[PDB]
Amino acid sequence: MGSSHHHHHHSSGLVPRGSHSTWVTRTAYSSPSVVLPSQTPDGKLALIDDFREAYYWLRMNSDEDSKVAAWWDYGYQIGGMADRTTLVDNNTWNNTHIAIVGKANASPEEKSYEILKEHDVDYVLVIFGGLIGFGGDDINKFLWNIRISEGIWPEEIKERDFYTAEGEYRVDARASETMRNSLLYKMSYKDFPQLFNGGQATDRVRQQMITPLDVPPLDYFDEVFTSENWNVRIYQLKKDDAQGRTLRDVGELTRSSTKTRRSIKRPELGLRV
Repeated sequence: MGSSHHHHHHSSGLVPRGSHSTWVTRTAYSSPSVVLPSQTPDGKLALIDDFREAYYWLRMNSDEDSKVAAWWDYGYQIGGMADRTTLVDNNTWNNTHIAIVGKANASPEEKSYEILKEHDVDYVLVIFGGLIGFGGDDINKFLWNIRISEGIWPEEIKERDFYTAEGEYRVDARASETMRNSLLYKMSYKDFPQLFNGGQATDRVRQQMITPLDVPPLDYFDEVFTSENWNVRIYQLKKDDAQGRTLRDVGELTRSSTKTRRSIKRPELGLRV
């Protein structure tokens, strides 16, 4: 549960920067609805677009199901790495994998919000920032070749850091514990400084935030449950080792349906071998 609505800009200009700057120059992606069939702002999330295609390229698998390819299929739609096949042959397992996330939130349970756009950028930083639970993704195999090339001046990082939270470092608890928990995991990854949990309520909600997937919307609750932020990235490892483990192989394999056609079409059916 949360609430927010104040962020929207673009990218264009000639200025320096340095090493990787996508995290802040790519997160701008934005998505107040991320409803493929409608919403579709500046398709950013480059650092994530390449991470999705890269994994879907080495694990594509195919077979009209995209088991381990579905999880990344969400980004393969454009694969900022070196594909961007416009989900032409993946639209089947791409439109049903990206629609579920935007359907669960709008479904009869929580409510359509920006939690969908924050999850996409959160899942990437959670799978690349921990690879399972802090440590693992110390390097990437497949990904864009450009590798940084200047862009929107450092106005997003300076404007996102200008904030100093509620106050010094007290009283952050209270009703805020719940109104901050959702605004802490989404601000800690977008801004950096956050996800501290005030009083004793915010901390309790952070540990209990993980949970399996009670609600029926396993597309809106599971997206943040595995993306959320450093909070979920750390709880995912302990949760995947104890309570759960296929949470990633259950939401990706669900894209299954048929076989021999997408590309693995045996030398007779698809007539392509």
